[PDB]
Amino acid sequence: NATNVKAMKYLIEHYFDNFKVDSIEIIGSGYDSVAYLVNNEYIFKTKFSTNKKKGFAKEKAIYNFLNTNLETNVKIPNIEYSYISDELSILGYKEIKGTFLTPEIYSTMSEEEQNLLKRDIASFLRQMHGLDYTDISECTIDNKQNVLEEYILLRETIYNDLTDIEKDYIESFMERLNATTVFEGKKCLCHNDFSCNHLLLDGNNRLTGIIDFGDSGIIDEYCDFIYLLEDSEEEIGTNFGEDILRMYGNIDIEKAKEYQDIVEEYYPIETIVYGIKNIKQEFIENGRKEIYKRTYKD
Ligand SMILES: Nc1nc2c(ncn2[C@@H]2O[C@H](COP(=O)(O)OP(=O)(O)NP(=O)(O)O)[C@@H](O)[C@H]2O)c(=O)[nH]1
Ligand SMILES: [Cl-]
Ligand SMILES: [Mg+2]
Ligand SMILES: [Mg+2]
Repeated sequence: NATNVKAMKYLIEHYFDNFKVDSIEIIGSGYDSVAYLVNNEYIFKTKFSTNKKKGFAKEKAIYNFLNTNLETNVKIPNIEYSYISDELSILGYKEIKGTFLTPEIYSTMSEEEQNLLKRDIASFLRQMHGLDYTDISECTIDNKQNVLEEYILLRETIYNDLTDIEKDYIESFMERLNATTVFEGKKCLCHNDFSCNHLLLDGNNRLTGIIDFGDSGIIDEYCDFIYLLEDSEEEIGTNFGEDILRMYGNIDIEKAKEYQDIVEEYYPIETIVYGIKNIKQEFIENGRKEIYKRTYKD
């Protein structure tokens, strides 16, 4: 813990000339990124070399586009420091203060408080999805086409060594992908990782901030409801997403649910593909095991 911090302190002070680190601690870890709280005031997100190049470039472009075009009281990161290179990227911004939404917290809220939070979310998503995205048009994401490409990569690498059960899970997913219509609707700018661990509450349990637009892009409108609709320990629950969808309006709820159910089915495959691309056997294994867990359930 002590050593990472020292290296990152050095790099921050090196790349940002007059920035002085008086304190620094790890506040979070993705699987190939790390976030630090610095001087109790700044978040610094960092990343070394990864399969997905230009990641922090797009993320930065999005923050800039949003800070310029959103009219909202909800805070999002506003980038003050950035360094972007193949081998190393860093984004720094002032920490948004607040408490992350969790299921526990939600359950202590009154019905009215829950309603106002749902309205706040719906409104934010309505405003973001409504933006003219011409100026960020480079940030397009085609999930269907991405999946097809990932399937081809599988075929070119490990597919032949998979078991029949594994192959059947994959082929049955591809058949569903080919039959669905859920990619043919409205495209817009989406947060695209819109889970409750990215949502911040103020002291009245109202939505005060949103973080981690690191996967954001122009993509299906349905994308931003995938976690709101999720039934799991980490998310609030399907009814929460449903109510938010009704407040948001003008969207086919059944298709939103189909979209979520398809993304969830893909997860073990997505995991395997991550392992292949990053030469991390442990992910390949975990994804394959998960296919068995899902196959044997019910
Ligand atoms: N309170 C607060 N916490 C933050 C803020 N920015 C980041 N964090 C904390 O740091 C964690 C990492 O932030 P995030 O942008 O989610 O990074 P990521 O998921 O790890 N990595 P990537 O986005 O590269 O996949 C968050 O889960 C959260 O705990 C902020 O502005 N305010
Ligand atoms: Cl394996
Ligand atoms: Mg995150
Ligand atoms: Mg992220």
